[PDB]
Amino acid sequence: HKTRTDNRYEPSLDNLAQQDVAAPGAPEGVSALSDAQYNEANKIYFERCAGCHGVLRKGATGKALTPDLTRDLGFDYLQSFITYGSPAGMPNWGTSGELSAEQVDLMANYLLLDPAAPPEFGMKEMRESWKVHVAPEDRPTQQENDWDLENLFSVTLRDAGQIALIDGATYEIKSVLDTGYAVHISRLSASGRYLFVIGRDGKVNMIDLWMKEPTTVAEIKIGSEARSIETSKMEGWEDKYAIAGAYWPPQYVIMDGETLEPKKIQSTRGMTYDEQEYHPEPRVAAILASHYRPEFIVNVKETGKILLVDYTDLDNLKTTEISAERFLHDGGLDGSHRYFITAANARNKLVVIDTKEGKLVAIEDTGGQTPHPGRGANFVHPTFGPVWATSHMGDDSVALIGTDPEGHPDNAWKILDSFPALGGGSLFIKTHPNSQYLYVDATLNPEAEISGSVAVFDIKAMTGDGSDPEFKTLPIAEWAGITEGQPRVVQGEFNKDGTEVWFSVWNGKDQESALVVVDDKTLELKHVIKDERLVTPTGKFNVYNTMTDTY
Amino acid sequence: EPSLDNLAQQDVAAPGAPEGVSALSDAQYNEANKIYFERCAGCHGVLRKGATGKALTPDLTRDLGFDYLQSFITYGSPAGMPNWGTSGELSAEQVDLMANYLLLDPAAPPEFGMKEMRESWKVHVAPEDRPTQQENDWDLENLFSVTLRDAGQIALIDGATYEIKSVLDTGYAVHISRLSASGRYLFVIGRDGKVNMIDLWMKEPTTVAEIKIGSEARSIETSKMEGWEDKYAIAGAYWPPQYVIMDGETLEPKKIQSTRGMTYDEQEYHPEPRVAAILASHYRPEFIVNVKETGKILLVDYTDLDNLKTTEISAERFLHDGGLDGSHRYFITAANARNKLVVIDTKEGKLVAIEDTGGQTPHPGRGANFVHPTFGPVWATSHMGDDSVALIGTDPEGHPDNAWKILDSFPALGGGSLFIKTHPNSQYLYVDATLNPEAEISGSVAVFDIKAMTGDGSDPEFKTLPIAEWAGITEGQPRVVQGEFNKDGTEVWFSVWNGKDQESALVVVDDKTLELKHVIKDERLVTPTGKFNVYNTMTDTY
Ligand code: DHE
Ligand code: DHE
Ligand code: HEC
Ligand code: HEC
Repeated sequence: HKTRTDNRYEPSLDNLAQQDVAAPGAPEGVSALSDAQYNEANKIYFERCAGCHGVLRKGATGKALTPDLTRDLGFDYLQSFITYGSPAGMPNWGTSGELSAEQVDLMANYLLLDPAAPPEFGMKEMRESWKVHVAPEDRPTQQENDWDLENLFSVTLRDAGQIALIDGATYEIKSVLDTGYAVHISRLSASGRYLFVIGRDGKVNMIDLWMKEPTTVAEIKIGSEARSIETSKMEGWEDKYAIAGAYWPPQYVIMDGETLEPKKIQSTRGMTYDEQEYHPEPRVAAILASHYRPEFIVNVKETGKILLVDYTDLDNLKTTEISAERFLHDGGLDGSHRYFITAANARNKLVVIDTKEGKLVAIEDTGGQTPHPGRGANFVHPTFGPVWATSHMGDDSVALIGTDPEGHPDNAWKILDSFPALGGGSLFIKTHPNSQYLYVDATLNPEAEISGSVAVFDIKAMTGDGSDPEFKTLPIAEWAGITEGQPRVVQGEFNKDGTEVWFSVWNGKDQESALVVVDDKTLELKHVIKDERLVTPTGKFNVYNTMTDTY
Repeated sequence: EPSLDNLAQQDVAAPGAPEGVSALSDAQYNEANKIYFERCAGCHGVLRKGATGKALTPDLTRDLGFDYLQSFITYGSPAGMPNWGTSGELSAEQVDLMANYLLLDPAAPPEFGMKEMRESWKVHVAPEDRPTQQENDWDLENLFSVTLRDAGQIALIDGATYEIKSVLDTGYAVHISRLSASGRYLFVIGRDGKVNMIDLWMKEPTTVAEIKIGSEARSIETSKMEGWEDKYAIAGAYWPPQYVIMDGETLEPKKIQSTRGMTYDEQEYHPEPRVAAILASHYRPEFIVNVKETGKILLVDYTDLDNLKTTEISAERFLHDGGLDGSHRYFITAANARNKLVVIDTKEGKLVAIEDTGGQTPHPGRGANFVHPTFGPVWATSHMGDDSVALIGTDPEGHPDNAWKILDSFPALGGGSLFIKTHPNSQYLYVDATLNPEAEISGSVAVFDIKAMTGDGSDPEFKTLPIAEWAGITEGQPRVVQGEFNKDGTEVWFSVWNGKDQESALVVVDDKTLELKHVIKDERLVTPTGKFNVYNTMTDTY
């Protein structure tokens, strides 16, 4: 129950927490909570508890807290356990997990009551939220602005509920657009025309980059809590579909790539792969798109299943439900784009799927604590050959896995090396084919100087002799020149040419933030992006690198 | 509609009552709970989300109020809701208990996963210890496996001598018997979710393995793709909503799949999508699973249970029973409440047609395939809701215009039909009328002469066989049900189903002459229902 470096990246269901619930009746031996009391506790539960224990309390990373179990444990036991506080959430916006005496008692009582299941969100609800602002026929048939679309960066302005579209070469903010709250990620259609963003509240906006003044052409809500979205990337299926994944309800939705019409909703409720026990809250995590078959690649967290969803026929729906490892989160494709490599973070494993054959190929422990790759980093190691790398939230380690069964069979799907970077609390590792450098952030590190810096390894100097590769430390936050607070540096993203790498210098909503552009060839400061509209900059996605999965 | 009597034997704790609602004691609540599952959940759902009856969830019931609930439960209504109070079925006190129960928040019903299945899993005779060849002198292919419903037993009856070879104790009210593809293993599934596997090669055939797969179940099937003989068995449950693939030699539970999910049309989450009929493909190594409330037909590929390939086919809600056409390529199934037949191509794994039968509530069983003299290959179903028999063309290549179209519809004995039957060696089509209110009809079967069918629009005449009268049974309500042929297709058996404390029988009809051949009576023959001939079941010959 204490704040660790790798247990702050758990879902915070604060959109779902805004919903009012009814106070349930209490069985013998338990006292009922009033309307206000129950809602107050429920709000606290959804905000700072449901991530680990579930909205239904059936357990996720933390054990089940269902009434049968809690009543047997008792109030006193729960009261004393809960009085210590809960693990803090994410900086600049998460909770500290600090509850008072009034709050501690409420939570213990709440746990003894029978939880109601939050509302579902089906086709009826999605279609009511579905708005097409500019029908396809009224859109341009060619690019009508003079922007360099492929070198554009789509930047989340988290707490402002906006995104910024920034010129990759001039650093000019081309436009700031209103979207869903706290957009989690931006994704691009395969042609690079359409920009899709998903907010944590389940709101999806679709933006047409060919318009003289790009704006939202369609929107829809797919759930109450959502984090992922992806576009069809199989050759021949460019711009055909988009897919969104939600934490609640546990489901994914396949939408029309031009209009966002909801075409197919699939529940992810089901059995765990290992113990084969029903789980009523299997959250959708990362969603990728196959380059080998017309399929979406969907990580289902709590049941530990990777779904290969064939979008060629939504009525006679072909899926492959791959038993993998529980706690699947994020991942990426290898350099050849054939293998999906994903972190079952809580179990410290990397699951490898062959997207061509539709089957599990390997499961390997990284030797680190809580691997968090993002999409990861593919590069050619001088000794090992093609590798994919991940850093970790729980420790300072960077792990390399061999990704070339044909050319380097002895190294394929084995952890080939593990070495330290700046410190624990890393979120994102990054490289590019044109770069000789591997960048590693340390976003969640408790030490301000570490969290405001990035480690940079010289790939060319790597020998894989077992020693610890040296790294250069770039003082990104210092380069940005921010006086107030202790801004967190997060997520490297390259430009189209792979000559410059951008980092977010993420400060609070009413504090000063920036984007820092690094010249990859020299590792020197190229440019500092500051603007009054640049509020809480987090994720940044280069159009070309996102549409092509170049990482 | 289903009766979840097994789920009702569980004692649940009395839940809390929110403000404005009166609480029930543990005893009162438990009494109401048992009644709910035993008599109410079939139509209303275990979770009270509604199926054939309206939803009875607390948000809806509280708006209606106690008085409304009490009145509705007492006098019922014309639209399918029994008059529990005025009929005397439930005492006045029990009616009030149910009204109060409906206003309360029901605890979630127990799940039944791998741990629970493995705990119930018993292997009496390991495969290594079983015979390597048939060790009895029985003609196994001509053997009939007959449910003795209320006795929780089955009777293995010789197809030629009509001798009850053995009476075996199994799960309560076995719903169906199924045979492995080799004809060696006999699988039965009780309503309670209990599966028994019997080795017919033993000197004295008995259960070699058993397992429980849920709380309420109705379906079981074996792997029938060439090369996959005896490899797997699959069972389907009403509760929990799931299907389980088991090892075909030991019953080891290998893969459990939840059927909870979205309805095909309105795409809304449904928390209780019951598994109905389960068939086995002859074109691909797949099981064919009907999921009732969501209207999905699942094609589940058993070649790899870890990287599980399925095809979820959007069909029509209320899928129940069905069968393969004569070629064994197309699966034709009734979406009964919507009066539709859904046709799936098992080779291509896609929906091919959805057609209304023109009748009310088609109930085919596995149906009846035959070559109609003018229409070509057809598949027939009778109906529960009316006296009609419908024919659908099943030959897209050879009779294209007729394929997947209702080609003829004509009357049989009356409404309340459950099973229609024929055999390739027979020229007759037999149709029961089991649920008809008229005893004369309920104890008789209609027989149509396929050779005389001209498909000219006129209604084909039928002969009426007085099955119950032939059995010499008039006491109680002897309800004649389900024709089943012997291996050669020269005789047809019907069950004369009477109450457990009444006299029942099996009636064997000579298919050539349409005359009484033999009456099977025995004190052990309690409530005989389903009968399955080993050869006809293993080969899907119907
Ligand atoms: C499932 C998921 C993905 C994969 C998306 C995909 O495949 O399309 C993802 C990716 C991401 C990516 C993708 C980077 C990439 O290069 O692919 C980024 C930048 C990101 C920035 C943040 N994430 Fe993320 N993130 C969650 C979930 C996820 N984050 C959480 O449940 C969580 C932990 C808290 C929450 O309630 O949302 C969380 C907190 C954060 C942040 O506090 C971050 C740093 C900032 C923010 O804007 O909210 N997450
Ligand atoms: C899902 C299902 C199947 C398909 C099995 C398969 O594919 O393996 C089926 C088949 C059947 C079959 C298969 C016949 C065949 O030739 O395939 C028979 C004989 C049968 C005898 C009865 N069924 Fe059945 N039956 C139900 C369900 C089902 N019955 C019910 O939900 C229902 C309506 C009520 C109930 O609570 O069980 C019900 C009442 C009955 C009877 O009252 C019957 C007549 C007698 C009995 O023993 O309970 N059902
Ligand atoms: C993720 C970091 C957590 C958050 C946020 C909260 N809890 Fe938790 N809890 C977590 C763990 C890892 C564990 C230990 C057991 C395990 O799963 O390994 C727990 C345990 C509890 C308990 C103890 C119950 C028991 O059976 O001993 C309680 C009562 C509990 N958690 C309640 C709770 C509440 C009320 C929270 C909101 C503030 C909360 N937890 C947050 C992980 C995490
Ligand atoms: C299937 C034959 C049923 C069984 C067994 C029971 N009920 Fe029923 N119920 C059924 C239907 C088809 C309907 C719809 C209303 C109509 O006009 O027929 C109902 C309705 C109810 C209601 C009223 C709900 C409303 O009006 O919105 C109640 C309170 C109800 N049913 C309760 C109930 C109970 C307690 C039962 C067990 C004794 C029971 N029903 C059995 C169908 C069937």
